Amino acid sequence: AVKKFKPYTPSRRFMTVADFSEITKTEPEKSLVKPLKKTGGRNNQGRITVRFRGGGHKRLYRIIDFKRWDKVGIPAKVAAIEYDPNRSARIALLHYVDGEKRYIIAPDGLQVGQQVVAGPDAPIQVGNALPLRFIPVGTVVHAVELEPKKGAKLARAAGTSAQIQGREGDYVILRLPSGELRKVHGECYATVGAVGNADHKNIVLGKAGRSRWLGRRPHVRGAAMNPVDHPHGGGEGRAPRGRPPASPWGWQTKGLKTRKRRKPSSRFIIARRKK
Amino acid sequence: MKRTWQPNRRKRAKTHGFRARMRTPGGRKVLKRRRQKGRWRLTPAVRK
RNA sequence: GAGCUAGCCCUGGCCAGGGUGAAGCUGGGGUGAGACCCAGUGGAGGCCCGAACCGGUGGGGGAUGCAAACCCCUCGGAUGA
RNA sequence: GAAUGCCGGCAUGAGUAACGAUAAAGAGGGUGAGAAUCCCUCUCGCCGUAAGCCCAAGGGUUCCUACGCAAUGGUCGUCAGCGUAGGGUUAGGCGGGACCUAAGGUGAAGCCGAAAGGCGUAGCCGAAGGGCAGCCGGUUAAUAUUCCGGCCCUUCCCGCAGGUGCGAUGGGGGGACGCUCUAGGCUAGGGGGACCGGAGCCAUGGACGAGCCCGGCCAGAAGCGCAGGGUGGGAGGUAGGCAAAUCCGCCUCCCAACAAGCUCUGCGUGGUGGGGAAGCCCGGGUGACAACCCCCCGAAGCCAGGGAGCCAAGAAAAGCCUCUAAGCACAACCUGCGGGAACCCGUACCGCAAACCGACACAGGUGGGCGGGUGCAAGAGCACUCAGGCGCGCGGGAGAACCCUCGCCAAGGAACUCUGCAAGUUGGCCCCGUAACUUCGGGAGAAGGGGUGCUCCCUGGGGUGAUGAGCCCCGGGGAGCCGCAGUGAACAGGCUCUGGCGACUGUUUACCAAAAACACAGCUCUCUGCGAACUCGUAAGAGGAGGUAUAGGGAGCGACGCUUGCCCGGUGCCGGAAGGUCAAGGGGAGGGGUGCAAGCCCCGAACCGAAGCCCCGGUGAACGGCGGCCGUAACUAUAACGGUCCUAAGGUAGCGAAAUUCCUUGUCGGGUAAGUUCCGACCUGCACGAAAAGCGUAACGACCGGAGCGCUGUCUCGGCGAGGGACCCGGUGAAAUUGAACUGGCCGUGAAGAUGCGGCCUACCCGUGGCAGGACGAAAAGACCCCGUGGAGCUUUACUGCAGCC
RNA sequence: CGAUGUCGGCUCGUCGCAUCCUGGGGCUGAAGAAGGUCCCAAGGGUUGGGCUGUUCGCCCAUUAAAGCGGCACGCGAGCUG
RNA sequence: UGGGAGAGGGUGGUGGAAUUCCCGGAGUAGCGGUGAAAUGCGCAGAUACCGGGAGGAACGCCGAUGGCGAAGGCAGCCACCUGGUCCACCCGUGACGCUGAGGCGCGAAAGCGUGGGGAGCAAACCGGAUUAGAUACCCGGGUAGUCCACGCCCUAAACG
RNA sequence: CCGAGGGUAGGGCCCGUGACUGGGGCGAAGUCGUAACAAGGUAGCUGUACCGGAAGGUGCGGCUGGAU
Ligand SMILES: O=C(N[C@H](CO)[C@H](O)c1ccc([N+](=O)[O-])cc1)C(Cl)Cl
Ligand SMILES: [Mg+2]
Ligand SMILES: [Mg+2]
Ligand SMILES: [Mg+2]
Ligand SMILES: [Mg+2]
Ligand SMILES: [Mg+2]
Ligand SMILES: [Mg+2]
Ligand SMILES: [Mg+2]
Ligand SMILES: [Mg+2]
Ligand SMILES: [Mg+2]
Ligand SMILES: [Mg+2]
Ligand SMILES: [Mg+2]
Ligand SMILES: [Mg+2]
Ligand SMILES: [Mg+2]
Ligand SMILES: [Mg+2]
Ligand SMILES: [Mg+2]
Ligand SMILES: [Mg+2]
Ligand SMILES: [Mg+2]
Ligand SMILES: [Mg+2]
Ligand SMILES: [Mg+2]
Ligand SMILES: [Mg+2]
Ligand SMILES: [Mg+2]
Ligand SMILES: [Mg+2]
Ligand SMILES: [Mg+2]
Ligand SMILES: [Mg+2]
Ligand SMILES: [Mg+2]
Ligand SMILES: [Mg+2]
Ligand SMILES: [Mg+2]
Ligand SMILES: [Mg+2]
Ligand SMILES: [Mg+2]
Ligand SMILES: [Mg+2]
Ligand SMILES: [Mg+2]
Ligand SMILES: [Mg+2]
Ligand SMILES: [Mg+2]
Ligand SMILES: [Mg+2]
Ligand SMILES: [Mg+2]
Ligand SMILES: [Mg+2]
Ligand SMILES: [Mg+2]
Ligand SMILES: [Mg+2]
Ligand SMILES: [Mg+2]
Ligand SMILES: [Mg+2]
Ligand SMILES: [Mg+2]
Ligand SMILES: [Mg+2]
Ligand SMILES: [Mg+2]
Ligand SMILES: [Mg+2]
Ligand SMILES: [Mg+2]
Ligand SMILES: [Mg+2]
Ligand SMILES: [Mg+2]
Ligand SMILES: [Mg+2]
Ligand SMILES: [Mg+2]
Ligand SMILES: [Mg+2]
Ligand SMILES: [Mg+2]
Ligand SMILES: [Mg+2]
Ligand SMILES: [Mg+2]
Ligand SMILES: [Mg+2]
Ligand SMILES: [Mg+2]
Ligand SMILES: [Mg+2]
Ligand SMILES: [Mg+2]
Ligand SMILES: [Mg+2]
Ligand SMILES: [Mg+2]
Ligand SMILES: [Mg+2]
Ligand SMILES: [Mg+2]
Ligand SMILES: [Mg+2]
Ligand SMILES: [Mg+2]
Ligand SMILES: [Mg+2]
Ligand SMILES: [Mg+2]
Ligand SMILES: [Mg+2]
Ligand SMILES: [Mg+2]
Ligand SMILES: [Mg+2]
Ligand SMILES: [Mg+2]
Ligand SMILES: [Mg+2]
Ligand SMILES: [Mg+2]
Ligand SMILES: [Mg+2]
Ligand SMILES: [Mg+2]
Ligand SMILES: [Mg+2]
Ligand SMILES: [Mg+2]
Ligand SMILES: [Mg+2]
Ligand SMILES: [Mg+2]
Ligand SMILES: [Mg+2]
Ligand SMILES: [Mg+2]
Ligand SMILES: [Mg+2]
Ligand SMILES: [Mg+2]
Ligand SMILES: [Mg+2]
Ligand SMILES: [Mg+2]
Ligand SMILES: [Mg+2]
Ligand SMILES: [Mg+2]
Ligand SMILES: [Mg+2]
Ligand SMILES: [Mg+2]
Ligand SMILES: [Mg+2]
Ligand SMILES: [Mg+2]
Ligand SMILES: [Mg+2]
Ligand SMILES: [Mg+2]
Ligand SMILES: [Mg+2]
Ligand SMILES: [Mg+2]
Ligand SMILES: [Mg+2]
Ligand SMILES: [Mg+2]
Ligand SMILES: [Mg+2]
Ligand SMILES: [Mg+2]
Ligand SMILES: [Mg+2]
Ligand SMILES: [Mg+2]
Ligand SMILES: [Mg+2]
Ligand SMILES: [Mg+2]
Ligand SMILES: [Mg+2]
Ligand SMILES: [Mg+2]
Ligand SMILES: [Mg+2]
Ligand SMILES: [Mg+2]
Ligand SMILES: [Mg+2]
Ligand SMILES: [Mg+2]
Ligand SMILES: [Mg+2]
Ligand SMILES: [Mg+2]
Ligand SMILES: [Mg+2]
Ligand SMILES: [Mg+2]
Ligand SMILES: [Mg+2]
Ligand SMILES: [Mg+2]
Ligand SMILES: [Mg+2]
Ligand SMILES: [Mg+2]
Ligand SMILES: [Mg+2]
Ligand SMILES: [Mg+2]
Ligand SMILES: [Mg+2]
Ligand SMILES: [Mg+2]
Ligand SMILES: [Mg+2]
Ligand SMILES: [Mg+2]
Ligand SMILES: [Mg+2]
Ligand SMILES: [Mg+2]
Ligand SMILES: [Mg+2]
Ligand SMILES: [Mg+2]
Ligand SMILES: [Mg+2]
Ligand SMILES: [Mg+2]
Ligand SMILES: [Mg+2]
Ligand SMILES: [Mg+2]
Ligand SMILES: [Mg+2]
Ligand SMILES: [Mg+2]
Ligand SMILES: [Mg+2]
Ligand SMILES: [Mg+2]
Ligand SMILES: [Mg+2]
Ligand SMILES: [Mg+2]
Ligand SMILES: [Mg+2]
Ligand SMILES: [Mg+2]
Ligand SMILES: [Mg+2]
Ligand SMILES: [Mg+2]
Ligand SMILES: [Mg+2]
Ligand SMILES: [Mg+2]
Ligand SMILES: [Mg+2]
Ligand SMILES: [Mg+2]
Ligand SMILES: [Mg+2]
Ligand SMILES: [Mg+2]
Ligand SMILES: [Mg+2]
Ligand SMILES: [Mg+2]
Ligand SMILES: [Mg+2]
Ligand SMILES: [Mg+2]
Ligand SMILES: [Mg+2]
Ligand SMILES: [Mg+2]
Ligand SMILES: [Mg+2]
Ligand SMILES: [Mg+2]
Ligand SMILES: [Mg+2]
Ligand SMILES: [Mg+2]
Ligand SMILES: [Mg+2]
Ligand SMILES: [Mg+2]
Ligand SMILES: [Mg+2]
Ligand SMILES: [Mg+2]
Ligand SMILES: [Mg+2]
Ligand SMILES: [Mg+2]
Ligand SMILES: [Mg+2]
Ligand SMILES: [Mg+2]
Ligand SMILES: [Mg+2]
Ligand SMILES: [Mg+2]
Ligand SMILES: [Mg+2]
Ligand SMILES: [Mg+2]
Ligand SMILES: [Mg+2]
Ligand SMILES: [Mg+2]
Ligand SMILES: [Mg+2]
Ligand SMILES: [Mg+2]
Ligand SMILES: [Mg+2]
Ligand SMILES: [Mg+2]
Ligand SMILES: [Mg+2]
Ligand SMILES: [Mg+2]
Ligand SMILES: [Mg+2]
Ligand SMILES: [Mg+2]
Ligand SMILES: [Mg+2]
Ligand SMILES: [Mg+2]
Ligand SMILES: [Mg+2]
Ligand SMILES: [Mg+2]
Ligand SMILES: [Mg+2]
Ligand SMILES: [Mg+2]
Ligand SMILES: [Mg+2]
Ligand SMILES: [Mg+2]
Ligand SMILES: [Mg+2]
Ligand SMILES: [Mg+2]
Ligand SMILES: [Mg+2]
Ligand SMILES: [Mg+2]
Ligand SMILES: [Mg+2]
Ligand SMILES: [Mg+2]
Ligand SMILES: [Mg+2]
Ligand SMILES: [Mg+2]
Ligand SMILES: [Mg+2]
Ligand SMILES: [Mg+2]
Ligand SMILES: [Mg+2]
Ligand SMILES: [Mg+2]
Ligand SMILES: [Mg+2]
Ligand SMILES: [Mg+2]
Ligand SMILES: [Mg+2]
Ligand SMILES: [Mg+2]
Ligand SMILES: [Mg+2]
Ligand SMILES: [Mg+2]
Ligand SMILES: [Mg+2]
Ligand SMILES: [Mg+2]
Ligand SMILES: [Mg+2]
Ligand SMILES: [Mg+2]
Ligand SMILES: [Mg+2]
Ligand SMILES: [Mg+2]
Ligand SMILES: [Mg+2]
Ligand SMILES: [Mg+2]
Ligand SMILES: [Mg+2]
Ligand SMILES: [Mg+2]
Ligand SMILES: [Mg+2]
Ligand SMILES: [Mg+2]
Ligand SMILES: [Mg+2]
Ligand SMILES: [Mg+2]
Ligand SMILES: [Mg+2]
Ligand SMILES: [Mg+2]
Ligand SMILES: [Mg+2]
Ligand SMILES: [Mg+2]
Ligand SMILES: [Mg+2]
Ligand SMILES: [Mg+2]
Ligand SMILES: [Mg+2]
Ligand SMILES: [Mg+2]
Ligand SMILES: [Mg+2]
Ligand SMILES: [Mg+2]
Ligand SMILES: [Mg+2]
Ligand SMILES: [Mg+2]
Ligand SMILES: [Mg+2]
Ligand SMILES: [Mg+2]
Ligand SMILES: [Mg+2]
Ligand SMILES: [Mg+2]
Ligand SMILES: [Mg+2]
Ligand SMILES: [Mg+2]
Ligand SMILES: [Mg+2]
Ligand SMILES: [Mg+2]
Ligand SMILES: [Mg+2]
Ligand SMILES: [Mg+2]
Ligand SMILES: [Mg+2]
Ligand SMILES: [Mg+2]
Ligand SMILES: [Mg+2]
Ligand SMILES: [Mg+2]
Ligand SMILES: [Mg+2]
Ligand SMILES: [Mg+2]
Ligand SMILES: [Mg+2]
Ligand SMILES: [Mg+2]
Ligand SMILES: [Mg+2]
Ligand SMILES: [Mg+2]
Ligand SMILES: [Mg+2]
Ligand SMILES: [Mg+2]
Ligand SMILES: [Mg+2]
Ligand SMILES: [Mg+2]
Ligand SMILES: [Mg+2]
Ligand SMILES: [Mg+2]
Ligand SMILES: [Mg+2]
Ligand SMILES: [Mg+2]
Ligand SMILES: [Mg+2]
Ligand SMILES: [Mg+2]
């Protein structure tokens, strides 16, 4: 339920913030945080390898449980739902009857005080994690492992989900958030429900300063540079591309496919994304 | 205005100092050359 | 060679005083319930005025300089990219 | 003898410019060979959110004392940050180390690379972050939280006593955190006192006074008081915290809960130890048995890890507490007390500057803390002043031009000029009042006006205290007084109308451009299924991201509003298991060299045989492109209409002499006395046009146009005045430049612009202050321009390679 | 080309005369007044604004008149830009 | 009080028929389309046929000259929430009524905003044909939209 | 003190006029097509939307004021 502001500054006119309604605990679990080491986009050489990064708010990393087959059969109580700055989804704090505590990605509809569980015979209920083979066809899932025991990889951002389309041998057929149809092995775990905070995409940043808070530094158009810098650099006055639109490194950037041709996972993709 | 020399003893010792030179193929050739030339100081002096 | 300068990372520090008065909240009115309106409270903001601080708009001076970029008057920002 | 040659020496310019902030000097007395310049005293001026004081860096003896003045000091010098010599820096508690971790660095394991080397978990290193025990005064020429004095404290070792399952690098807790706003109680600091202590003072008309003037504290262990922080207790279950665990986590039960108890800080008090002024007298003495009290103001500091709200969601590790493990329970740990033990390095001095960075004793630059009083609404603003610190290391005269900085100006008032450039005007606070338009916030300090001092009287509410007094804070009404003038000095918007561009706050060519450029939220296309794409790297390995399509990369466009048309023939990209071409390789018809032969050796057709290209499609917010001629209406004109040629398709809406219009000052209208600019129109748009976006748009702008009001030395048109220079005298004393010079005008001549040649003319010798016409004056081996089979950056369907990709 | 700064303006002049005005003339299709045209004459004089960077030009209000040229399109070691 | 009929409204489920696209099989020279054609599609294997799958939208027969609502309007089936309405009985209140300027709410389609969705259809647009032309009628393509949610718009031959 | 009015500044209503521009009315015999009236030769009309020299065309829903 995105929140608006009155136009009492030029930037507040368009700014929108999340409503934070589902959040019930506004300080993180101390035993689950780690320092999240900012890179500035620099690699172990000191070199910028992702441009225009740096300068965002400090964050602590909240450890998330992307396995959940760790505690088959052990139910847990949803203790709280919290803000996580490392991701668009909210995170749910789980109190296992074990006494163990863990974070998961908070699906949509998950309520504080309800119980979730993981395993081959967990109920088909929002927040539960089962091998994909034991989830009925048609079910909406998130936090989908891509290969057994390797960790949840697919449908993790706010609002996203995958749907189970059908079965074929040891594999199930998912329609991923991008609309691609793909075979994922049946022993891969997944979590009933869609990721929460679907309003996330409607947030209007509002001002340049907001991008700066997020660690996003200003992006410079190639057309704004000189030929030492960019295919689009130079020209007297403004200038159209004057060549096929290109990246700073010269490769074409309107249409040119880039997935590796002979990639082994091609056997497991039924339909490439559309639209 | 702010000029280019802004002394800093730790900076001086960590950058041009004896142990910095010995740590590196080029830095050792620096020490080797300044010895062959007979330099009285092989390395910038700094109070530490 | 990044003790100048450019970006980033870590850890600290700094921003006189005044102004405007968002949301919310409380109460009143309103209605079938409402939206909503009014008053008080409240204290938001790449908000306003202005020092420190960061700048360098216009003019004058300087031009074997006080100075290999300075001086005077004036001017921009000053809770934030 | 020349190379703008090289090295050195010495000239010229010249007794010339200058002597480094216009905060400022005068005199007396010392000293000395010598004194504007050193010392002392009195007077004067300057800083005082500093130009004062304390830290940090950096510097490295510059510190203190004696002797000294060749050089250094922009003059002088008896002086000095200078020469010589002697002295001077004292810590268990301050800072760093024998503690902790941050980025990063390094790196047993391990990974990679021709070599050199590159990575890399743990671990180690790494601080201005965490942690940790000292406050006040006195003393030296010079050190002091260091020596001394008083009162406190820490750790280690050993012993005594008491208590306990003791025990760790392992588990757990805690350490431990943002931004804005903020409560209560205090402390720092400050103001006042008709109270307390004090040397003294009465002047020049008055005052012996509730007069003047000075001072009225600081540190303190236990205990106590006030104000705060931190924290539930018990029991049972237990499968999680990579062994164990009574700890922690989870479930349950009882009890406690805005408390209380326990615990820990801050402040107050507190045995006690210190300090203690003006003035007077030679740093000292005295004052002095100094007094040391009350009221008010009051932090941004303290209690603190306090409270609230908010989104961008805010280090680690050790110390410390708890748990248990081997072990050990004659040990060990905990508490209390006692004795002993407690190392290394820094400490001088400068520190917004003459000691640091700028070649200089350089008007520049340099991080943190304190930074008093009064008045001005507030404040770190402004004026003056305290403490403290200075008068800026050449002076003395003179009172020209001219320059700089400054003040004033009759009448006019932008007539100045590219331009109101510059300078006026306006200027704080309180009150009244305030337009188009608008995205409803705004535009707005719109505009425009009124008030502003002092005196007496009446009165409202708040803080402290007690409910009162006193002090303090915000006012209200009535009557008066003075001046030209009451934000009386200083600090402090000129306003409006209307266009272009860019939505906006921001960013930029350090040092000639701050903008219309860049960025920006936002829109769209496109790539990417995760060992992602992409980027850096030979690689390993990184970033992307401990992210996962509501995400990440690339590209264009650029808030928002209304929109974004037609062309896929060429280029690009996407799709197309056919067909064409197609390299190595396969295949081996059929030839050849050689040998007596077996053979050995070579060439070799069809045919099979990828990507790429050809070919068939698609695709515009991909690269891009969006016609010509001729005719036609019952006045003329112009063509809704028609004909024809070409195209891949012939520019739609909107806009248009435009930041685009050549002809051009187009034409008409507006404004003006007059308008190549401006504004509104028209449309034959040389050469607008729809995300290199089209047309608009409230708000915003040190952007760029046009106009008006206000006001002015911009101007008609100049005058006067001030100070710093210029000028003269004493001191010190440069520079570029320079073939040599005994260096005039005209008209001619000359390589075509002559002091130097010819003819004439003019002219006694040498300076000083001034002006700039000439010496084709100086400076810089012209940047323009060309030339060189000179160089470099950049581009591409130039050539040829290489990475990378297929 | 081992540098002769280049438009316009401002300031400061000075010269030529093919004379804009003022003075002296002849001819006139010169009644007068006022013109036309030519000759002599360089002593002095030759305005203030609007537009534009402009020179120039047009325009406004005047004037006896609102002259044309040279001086490195005079003059940047004189200024502006 | 006891009953009744009904596509009245809202929410959520879910059922088959058809179209399209995709995959597999089988099969060959055309299919489509018209007044006739052409564009288009098809030997790169279409049409026609069988099996599987995906997705959206509309609910055949019943069905009516029917029913319901104040109107706009409402049609598979199921559950739940909910309105209006009629009949019986003659039990209760005791004129508590009618209409209604303003106000408030509802209001087909198309359209607008923000998300989603997209099978069929189809403004715009392209192509084929017709014609003197043909910015049409007919044919082949085809984007908004048509569908869902929330918020706007408030019109009509909103007519009996 | 109040006060006719005068002055400064800013608003509100109305009238007149304006380069150019919008459509409207009218006008004996202009140019283009033929949308409507018959099934008007595509039934008409309709609200809305988009497009086109022009009437108009087309989409969506609605009306009969439609024919056979
Ligand atoms: O180059 C200059 N001028 C040269 C003298 O060497 C010459 O006088 C010149 C001036 C102007 C010019 N022009 O306008 O074309 C040409 C040459 C000066 Cl700008 Cl330094
Ligand atoms: Mg908003
Ligand atoms: Mg609003
Ligand atoms: Mg939430
Ligand atoms: Mg931790
Ligand atoms: Mg990382
Ligand atoms: Mg590294
Ligand atoms: Mg490295
Ligand atoms: Mg990048
Ligand atoms: Mg970066
Ligand atoms: Mg979150
Ligand atoms: Mg993310
Ligand atoms: Mg799989
Ligand atoms: Mg978004
Ligand atoms: Mg962030
Ligand atoms: Mg972005
Ligand atoms: Mg950009
Ligand atoms: Mg560019
Ligand atoms: Mg550029
Ligand atoms: Mg480069
Ligand atoms: Mg290149
Ligand atoms: Mg390039
Ligand atoms: Mg280009
Ligand atoms: Mg360019
Ligand atoms: Mg161009
Ligand atoms: Mg450019
Ligand atoms: Mg081009
Ligand atoms: Mg390209
Ligand atoms: Mg690539
Ligand atoms: Mg895909
Ligand atoms: Mg600098
Ligand atoms: Mg150092
Ligand atoms: Mg250092
Ligand atoms: Mg350093
Ligand atoms: Mg290094
Ligand atoms: Mg070193
Ligand atoms: Mg080596
Ligand atoms: Mg070696
Ligand atoms: Mg040496
Ligand atoms: Mg030696
Ligand atoms: Mg060395
Ligand atoms: Mg640096
Ligand atoms: Mg530095
Ligand atoms: Mg500030
Ligand atoms: Mg403030
Ligand atoms: Mg105010
Ligand atoms: Mg208020
Ligand atoms: Mg509140
Ligand atoms: Mg601000
Ligand atoms: Mg203000
Ligand atoms: Mg600066
Ligand atoms: Mg300046
Ligand atoms: Mg100025
Ligand atoms: Mg200079
Ligand atoms: Mg200055
Ligand atoms: Mg100033
Ligand atoms: Mg300001
Ligand atoms: Mg401020
Ligand atoms: Mg010779
Ligand atoms: Mg020589
Ligand atoms: Mg030479
Ligand atoms: Mg030489
Ligand atoms: Mg010599
Ligand atoms: Mg020499
Ligand atoms: Mg010499
Ligand atoms: Mg001489
Ligand atoms: Mg001279
Ligand atoms: Mg000089
Ligand atoms: Mg000098
Ligand atoms: Mg000064
Ligand atoms: Mg001065
Ligand atoms: Mg005197
Ligand atoms: Mg002297
Ligand atoms: Mg002397
Ligand atoms: Mg004197
Ligand atoms: Mg003295
Ligand atoms: Mg002061
Ligand atoms: Mg030094
Ligand atoms: Mg001397
Ligand atoms: Mg001397
Ligand atoms: Mg001597
Ligand atoms: Mg000297
Ligand atoms: Mg000097
Ligand atoms: Mg002496
Ligand atoms: Mg000393
Ligand atoms: Mg001690
Ligand atoms: Mg030791
Ligand atoms: Mg360590
Ligand atoms: Mg090894
Ligand atoms: Mg090595
Ligand atoms: Mg280190
Ligand atoms: Mg360490
Ligand atoms: Mg430390
Ligand atoms: Mg310490
Ligand atoms: Mg102490
Ligand atoms: Mg001391
Ligand atoms: Mg914590
Ligand atoms: Mg934490
Ligand atoms: Mg910290
Ligand atoms: Mg914040
Ligand atoms: Mg308080
Ligand atoms: Mg105290
Ligand atoms: Mg005070
Ligand atoms: Mg005390
Ligand atoms: Mg247990
Ligand atoms: Mg005594
Ligand atoms: Mg502070
Ligand atoms: Mg604190
Ligand atoms: Mg760590
Ligand atoms: Mg024993
Ligand atoms: Mg114990
Ligand atoms: Mg030791
Ligand atoms: Mg010391
Ligand atoms: Mg000091
Ligand atoms: Mg300073
Ligand atoms: Mg300082
Ligand atoms: Mg000094
Ligand atoms: Mg020095
Ligand atoms: Mg230097
Ligand atoms: Mg000096
Ligand atoms: Mg200095
Ligand atoms: Mg004081
Ligand atoms: Mg004030
Ligand atoms: Mg002085
Ligand atoms: Mg000074
Ligand atoms: Mg004189
Ligand atoms: Mg004055
Ligand atoms: Mg006067
Ligand atoms: Mg005057
Ligand atoms: Mg005027
Ligand atoms: Mg006037
Ligand atoms: Mg003017
Ligand atoms: Mg003038
Ligand atoms: Mg200008
Ligand atoms: Mg102007
Ligand atoms: Mg003024
Ligand atoms: Mg003022
Ligand atoms: Mg107005
Ligand atoms: Mg208004
Ligand atoms: Mg206006
Ligand atoms: Mg406007
Ligand atoms: Mg408004
Ligand atoms: Mg005003
Ligand atoms: Mg008054
Ligand atoms: Mg007075
Ligand atoms: Mg102001
Ligand atoms: Mg801007
Ligand atoms: Mg800009
Ligand atoms: Mg714009
Ligand atoms: Mg805009
Ligand atoms: Mg923008
Ligand atoms: Mg700002
Ligand atoms: Mg530059
Ligand atoms: Mg610059
Ligand atoms: Mg430069
Ligand atoms: Mg400048
Ligand atoms: Mg510029
Ligand atoms: Mg600017
Ligand atoms: Mg830029
Ligand atoms: Mg912008
Ligand atoms: Mg946009
Ligand atoms: Mg998008
Ligand atoms: Mg590579
Ligand atoms: Mg990572
Ligand atoms: Mg993205
Ligand atoms: Mg991106
Ligand atoms: Mg931009
Ligand atoms: Mg609008
Ligand atoms: Mg094309
Ligand atoms: Mg094509
Ligand atoms: Mg193409
Ligand atoms: Mg091929
Ligand atoms: Mg082209
Ligand atoms: Mg083309
Ligand atoms: Mg006719
Ligand atoms: Mg259009
Ligand atoms: Mg035009
Ligand atoms: Mg235009
Ligand atoms: Mg332009
Ligand atoms: Mg043009
Ligand atoms: Mg033109
Ligand atoms: Mg022109
Ligand atoms: Mg004209
Ligand atoms: Mg006119
Ligand atoms: Mg025309
Ligand atoms: Mg373009
Ligand atoms: Mg525009
Ligand atoms: Mg605008
Ligand atoms: Mg605007
Ligand atoms: Mg601006
Ligand atoms: Mg600006
Ligand atoms: Mg003007
Ligand atoms: Mg004016
Ligand atoms: Mg003047
Ligand atoms: Mg004077
Ligand atoms: Mg004399
Ligand atoms: Mg002398
Ligand atoms: Mg001397
Ligand atoms: Mg000679
Ligand atoms: Mg001679
Ligand atoms: Mg001579
Ligand atoms: Mg002569
Ligand atoms: Mg000649
Ligand atoms: Mg001559
Ligand atoms: Mg001569
Ligand atoms: Mg001779
Ligand atoms: Mg001769
Ligand atoms: Mg001669
Ligand atoms: Mg001669
Ligand atoms: Mg003569
Ligand atoms: Mg002289
Ligand atoms: Mg002279
Ligand atoms: Mg001269
Ligand atoms: Mg000159
Ligand atoms: Mg000359
Ligand atoms: Mg010459
Ligand atoms: Mg010359
Ligand atoms: Mg030069
Ligand atoms: Mg040369
Ligand atoms: Mg040359
Ligand atoms: Mg040169
Ligand atoms: Mg040439
Ligand atoms: Mg050649
Ligand atoms: Mg040649
Ligand atoms: Mg060449
Ligand atoms: Mg090259
Ligand atoms: Mg030349
Ligand atoms: Mg020369
Ligand atoms: Mg020269
Ligand atoms: Mg006459
Ligand atoms: Mg006559
Ligand atoms: Mg004659
Ligand atoms: Mg004359
Ligand atoms: Mg002119
Ligand atoms: Mg000219
Ligand atoms: Mg002209
Ligand atoms: Mg006359
Ligand atoms: Mg002339
Ligand atoms: Mg000429
Ligand atoms: Mg010429
Ligand atoms: Mg000239
Ligand atoms: Mg000139
Ligand atoms: Mg000049
Ligand atoms: Mg000039
Ligand atoms: Mg010159
Ligand atoms: Mg000259
Ligand atoms: Mg065929
Ligand atoms: Mg075939
Ligand atoms: Mg679908
Ligand atoms: Mg009855
Ligand atoms: Mg609809
Ligand atoms: Mg066609
Ligand atoms: Mg025909
Ligand atoms: Mg469609
Ligand atoms: Mg409706
Ligand atoms: Mg009167
Ligand atoms: Mg019809
Ligand atoms: Mg008809
Ligand atoms: Mg019809
Ligand atoms: Mg049509």
